[PDB]
Amino acid sequence: QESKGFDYLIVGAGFAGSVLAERLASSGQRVLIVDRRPHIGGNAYDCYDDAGVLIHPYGPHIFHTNSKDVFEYLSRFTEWRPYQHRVLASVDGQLLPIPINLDTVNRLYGLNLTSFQVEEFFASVAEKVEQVRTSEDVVVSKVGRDLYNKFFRGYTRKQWGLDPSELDASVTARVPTRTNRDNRYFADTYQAMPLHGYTRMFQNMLSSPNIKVMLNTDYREIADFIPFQHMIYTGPVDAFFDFCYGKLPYRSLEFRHETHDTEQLLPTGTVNYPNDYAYTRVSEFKHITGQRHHQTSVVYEYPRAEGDPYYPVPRPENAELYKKYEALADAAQDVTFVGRLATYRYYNMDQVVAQALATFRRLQG
Amino acid sequence: ESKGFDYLIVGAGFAGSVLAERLASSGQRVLIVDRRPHIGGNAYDCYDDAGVLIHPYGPHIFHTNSKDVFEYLSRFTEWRPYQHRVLASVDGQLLPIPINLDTVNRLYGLNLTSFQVEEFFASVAEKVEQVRTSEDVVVSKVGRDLYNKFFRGYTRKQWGLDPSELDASVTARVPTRTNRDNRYFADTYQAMPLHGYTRMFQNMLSSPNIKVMLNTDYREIADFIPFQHMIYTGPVDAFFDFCYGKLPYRSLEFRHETHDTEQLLPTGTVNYPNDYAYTRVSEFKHITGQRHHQTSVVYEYPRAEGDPYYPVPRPENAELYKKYEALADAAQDVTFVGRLATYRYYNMDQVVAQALATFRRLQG
Ligand SMILES: Cc1cc2nc3c(=O)[nH]c(=O)nc-3n(C[C@H](O)[C@H](O)[C@H](O)COP(=O)(O)OP(=O)(O)OC[C@H]3O[C@@H](n4cnc5c(N)ncnc54)[C@H](O)[C@@H]3O)c2cc1C
Ligand SMILES: Cc1cc2nc3c(=O)[nH]c(=O)nc-3n(C[C@H](O)[C@H](O)[C@H](O)COP(=O)(O)OP(=O)(O)OC[C@H]3O[C@@H](n4cnc5c(N)ncnc54)[C@H](O)[C@@H]3O)c2cc1C
Ligand SMILES: O=c1ccn([C@@H]2O[C@H](COP(=O)(O)OP(=O)(O)O)[C@@H](O)[C@H]2O)c(=O)[nH]1
Ligand SMILES: OC[C@@H](O)[C@H](O)[C@@H](O)CO
Repeated sequence: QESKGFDYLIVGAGFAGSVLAERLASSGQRVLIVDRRPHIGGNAYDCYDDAGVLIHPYGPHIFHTNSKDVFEYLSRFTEWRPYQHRVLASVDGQLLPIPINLDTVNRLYGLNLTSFQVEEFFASVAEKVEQVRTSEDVVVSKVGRDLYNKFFRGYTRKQWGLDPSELDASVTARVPTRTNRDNRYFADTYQAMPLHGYTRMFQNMLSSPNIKVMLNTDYREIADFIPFQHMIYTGPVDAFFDFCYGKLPYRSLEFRHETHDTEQLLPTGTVNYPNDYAYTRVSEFKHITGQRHHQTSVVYEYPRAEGDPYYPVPRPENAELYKKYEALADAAQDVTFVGRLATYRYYNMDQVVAQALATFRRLQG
Repeated sequence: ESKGFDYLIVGAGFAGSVLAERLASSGQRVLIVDRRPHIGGNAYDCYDDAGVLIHPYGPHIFHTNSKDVFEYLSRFTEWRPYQHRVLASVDGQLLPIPINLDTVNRLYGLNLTSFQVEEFFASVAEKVEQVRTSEDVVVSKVGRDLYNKFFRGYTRKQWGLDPSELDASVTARVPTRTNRDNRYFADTYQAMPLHGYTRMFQNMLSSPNIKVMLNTDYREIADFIPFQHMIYTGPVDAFFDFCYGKLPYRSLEFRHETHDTEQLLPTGTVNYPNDYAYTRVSEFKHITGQRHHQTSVVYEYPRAEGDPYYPVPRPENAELYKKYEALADAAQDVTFVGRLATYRYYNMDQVVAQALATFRRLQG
């Protein structure tokens, strides 16, 4: 009776949205992809700054996956610059590797333990657990309270506004503790940055004539009058349902960007600050991108309880609230929910990509 | 909450973007649309594979004599002062163009003063009764030899027509000088948007009343997007499905290159009237002021096929355009604005003025 219009209206041009727009469009669907922001990319958006330095406006995005499927998929849209991110935490005035490893321990205390001895060292400080439900429990019961306190407690209190004990184990479990001497932030098979940035990658992803891209646009601003047959939604679950069950908490961030007139400011990709400063970490994009430049650009991150949602807050009382919403989302007939914000999952880029690719299969089936 | 738009603007170049900003500031609801995946239309600039700030559709040098236009654009961008300089490759030399005192002195091995090069120009000019073509314009000012060395081959190369087959308004665009002024433009306001056109454009479209749709031909969505008025900045002939035949526009192919050196050319653009397939090379860093270890240049090759860039001004074409101009003047809720829409050889600043004036009309 009324126009059929687009087969899909996708809300959010992040990895979640863009992947599905590419997949759907290649199968011949007509797609409108909208984002409240004036650009594509979601968080992973990158751009050149006032000084001509390629940066990440929303904090550093380092690509990493163990999934051949995901890596070969994204390779359809970008070439790679091999890169393995390394993070140093500022503790006791030293820059020490994080995740904690054999060197972290020897350097901090002045030991000369072997990998074999550090296993035993942990075993002798480890608290015994027992439950193993919280973020405190994962660390403490592997490396004991002193290391927990110097590396995790403060940082976590600062990033989440919550003590490690008030967070699900899944949070701090994301950072392993090692007895070897690996100083890499990630141990995944494929670690590489999109050669020319993420944005270039998104552009190729969204290039299909079957995809129309609409920026500076809340879907609600067009959904009353633009015809569409199905919606893939990728923003926060709560807002889509009017906060009917109340605000699902999402941690946010302020970013302070700065340019310095020197080639290198930091000894590595990111320096973390668990025990000092308003900020949690500083990053220097050139280590990440490989860009040569007479100057250098860095971003300082400030955890904010308010503002654009960036992280779900995994804990039992948020997981309970999310179920209220998951139930509504599932029941919603012509709407598919996918991505970090829309499914309330602490997902990495590769993971969202894999989730979106799984969804596309579901839709096709 | 909203139920549609007041304006559907086809084209996110200067023409449409200016109108979008003015309309929206006056509280109108605006959906701007481009076939391309990016705004800025023709002036769109971006960073290449090497991190050099370039112009994918040919160097765009901003210059205006209009205090009004310049102050308008100033709300959206800061400026890097820059007065573009072109050098023409003639007889194995790099000579200033516009032809000036120094072009003439260095070419012929002369030592004329400014007062003398006027008599020299008068002494070789060919008097034409009435000045009709691009040949007449050049020849009645500097003579048949300079015309040949600097205009004929270049023109034949650029347009695929002799300057004799082109309206006078084409070569008249390039002043002939008795002074030693070596700028391509003598305009009052000469500067580039500090951080590039695209960043300027982004500000321009930033209002909440502006919805931006890319990768989209208007025809794909006009049947189901509610809008009052349409502003169209595409090609006129195409809008009327080519009913009277193709309106001829001239096109361009761009070959971009990056070199491992800080500077490849002695100025921003070198023109080749008499040599090579390309009409010109430009070095972007000259224009943007960017600092960089390497450098990116672009060679422009004239093409008869491709995206429309130039209208071909001449009697048979102005006549074909009147036919289309008629249909557009009839078009009820369509305003035609822009270099393509109105088939005019307009500069960036000139299109900005066209748009501001259209906004004033559209408002009273
Ligand atoms: C600071 C930071 C650093 C990170 N670093 C890494 C890293 O190093 N490695 C890694 O793998 N992952 C990293 N991530 C996570 C990564 O960004 C996510 O996995 C990714 O964002 C998932 O993409 P998405 O599509 O699910 O969500 P998003 O990128 O958040 O996209 C959702 C989009 O939908 C839009 N939207 C929401 N509501 C509406 C609506 N009302 N109307 C229109 N548009 C709407 C939003 O503007 C947003 O752009 C990082 C995240 C942050 C915040
Ligand atoms: C190579 C070159 C160099 C130039 N150098 C200078 C210079 O140095 N100084 C100067 O002042 N001027 C210069 N100009 C002129 C300048 O580019 C134009 O004056 C200016 O772009 C006019 O803006 P516009 O909006 O009218 O046209 P455009 O910028 O061409 O915008 C038209 C847009 O509408 C879109 N469109 C058309 N049809 C449709 C449709 N069917 N559906 C959706 N979208 C559509 C097109 O994709 C295009 O992006 C140059 C032009 C060229 C080609
Ligand atoms: O130096 C650190 C880094 C990690 N974390 C904890 O580990 C969690 C996961 O951090 P990760 O870097 O894996 O996720 P990200 O914050 O980068 O998105 C953090 O939120 C912190 O609670 C920490 O305590 N100290
Ligand atoms: O005003 C003098 C110069 O022309 C400048 O524009 C500099 O080159 C800036 O980079």
